[PDB]
Parts: sequence; C-alpha cells; structure tokens
Amino acid sequence: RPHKCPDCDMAFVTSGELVRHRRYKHTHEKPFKCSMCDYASVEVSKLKRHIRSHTGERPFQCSLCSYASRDTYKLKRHMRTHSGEKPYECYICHARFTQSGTMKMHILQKHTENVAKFHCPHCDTVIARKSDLGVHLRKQHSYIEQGKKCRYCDAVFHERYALIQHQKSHKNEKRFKCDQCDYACRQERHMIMHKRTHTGEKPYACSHCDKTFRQKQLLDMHFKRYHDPNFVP
DNA sequence: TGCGCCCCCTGCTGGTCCT
DNA sequence: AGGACCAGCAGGGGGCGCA
Ligand SMILES: [Zn+2]
Ligand SMILES: [Zn+2]
Ligand SMILES: [Zn+2]
Ligand SMILES: [Zn+2]
Ligand SMILES: [Zn+2]
Ligand SMILES: [Zn+2]
Ligand SMILES: [Zn+2]
Ligand SMILES: [Zn+2]
Repeated sequence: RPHKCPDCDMAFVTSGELVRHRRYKHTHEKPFKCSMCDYASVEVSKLKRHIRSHTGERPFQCSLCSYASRDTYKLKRHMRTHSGEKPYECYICHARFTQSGTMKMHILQKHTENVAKFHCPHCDTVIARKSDLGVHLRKQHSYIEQGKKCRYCDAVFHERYALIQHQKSHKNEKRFKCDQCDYACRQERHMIMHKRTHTGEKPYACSHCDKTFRQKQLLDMHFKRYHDPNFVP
C-alpha cells in the first residue's frame, strides 16, 4: 500500500518518506538543530552539510585548478567554467547561460515590464540591478583616504561623485574675469591681449571729431583750434 | 534514513555596451 | 571615457526520487 499525504496529492513508498514530506511542506518541524547557530533542518544530511560551512571543510577538489567545494553539485557547476558549457537556454531569445539563476535574471531584466528599479539615496540616478547600485555606492559615494585633486583647479575631494560633479561644473566656464570690464577669456593668451587694449584709456573725447585725449588741456586746445564756434574765414 | 541531484536564492566580479 | 549593463560565478539552503 502506498502512503498518501493527508493534505496534498503526494504518495510515497515508505512511511518515513511521508513523515519527511509533511515536515518539509506541511508541519515545518525541523528536529535537528546546529550546535553553533540557529540552523535547523528536516534531515540530518542537510545539517551535516550546514556544519561543513562552519568548519570550512572542502573535500571535493577540482582536477583542473585549486578550487575545492563543500558540495558535489558545486564542483559540477564549477566545471562549466573550464568546459565553457552553457546548458541553460533562454526560451525567447535562445541565449546560452551557465547557471539557471543567470537565465532567471536575464528573462527578468530583458523580457519583463514594470521592473522595480532602484534609486540612489544620495544622487538622482536609477539602476536596473540591485547589486549594481552597490557598485555605484562603493565607487561613487565612498570616502577615499587619499584625496584626488581636481584636473582643472587646486581643490581636492575625497568622494568620486563630488569630484566629477565639480569637474563637470567647469564646462563653458571662463577662467579669467578681466577686472577692468565684463570680458571673460579661456585661452589665457587672449586675456593678456585684452589687458593691452585697456592701457590706451584716453578718457576725454571730442564732441565734433573722433580724436581722444588723456588731458583736458589737450582736448580744449584741439577744440579751440579745429572746432572754434566763432571762427571767421 | 542516507544521499545524490537539481532546483532555489543571493551578491559580487570583470568584460561589454551605450551615451 | 566612464559607468551601467550583463553574464559569469561561487556561497548557503530546500524537497524528493532512489537506494
Ligand atoms: Zn503533503
Ligand atoms: Zn550552524
Ligand atoms: Zn577548476
Ligand atoms: Zn532572452
Ligand atoms: Zn549615487
Ligand atoms: Zn575644479
Ligand atoms: Zn577688460
Ligand atoms: Zn575735434
């Protein structure tokens, strides 16, 4: 007589298999507890596997490289890196993948809509993968003990994002102000040339011809000669 | 019950692609 | 260039078909 599960359509050869199944899916009773953490498992084999994680024992060793695993399947999975075997194939684009989890990620990102994308808490950027947001946080926003100087100025920064933000702030910016007027140069040579143009001030100018003079006396004697209002031929 | 077998999930890594 | 992208890749863990 087969042993039938009371709560579902499962049949087992022996009573032990049935009580094991009910513990896994129905009662969630895990009687084998670890002596070092809170882990409990339905089977002793799972607990013994979990203990290998505590002790770090790696009995299965790869015949190609130095890799050793705590499980046989992990070593089989590792062999795909040497063999280049890509068993799992996408059922839409027929793309090859090494692991089933990799394929699950692919169909999520490249074949599903309304995907929850993550926003950076510090800057206004959106990232598809959660782990890539971690890469963004570790690279852009993490403190740096050795400050990096600005390529354009002498300010120094300890955060990559602030440095790039400030470096981007020098776009279309004129490094020279030309105190005497509103001119603004960027080539550092036109500013020298513009400085020379200001030297010939000549504030005084004639009201009847284009000539200009540095001294009021020079202007007036020019005016009294060329532009006399009561000249008689 | 033991255990291999496969599937989960998670998250970092290093080359690729898009602006 | 530079950074998101994308698959590669290894960690711990679940259920059960077979012995
Ligand atoms: Zn059941
Ligand atoms: Zn433990
Ligand atoms: Zn290897
Ligand atoms: Zn696909
Ligand atoms: Zn950010
Ligand atoms: Zn700067
Ligand atoms: Zn000027
Ligand atoms: Zn004049």
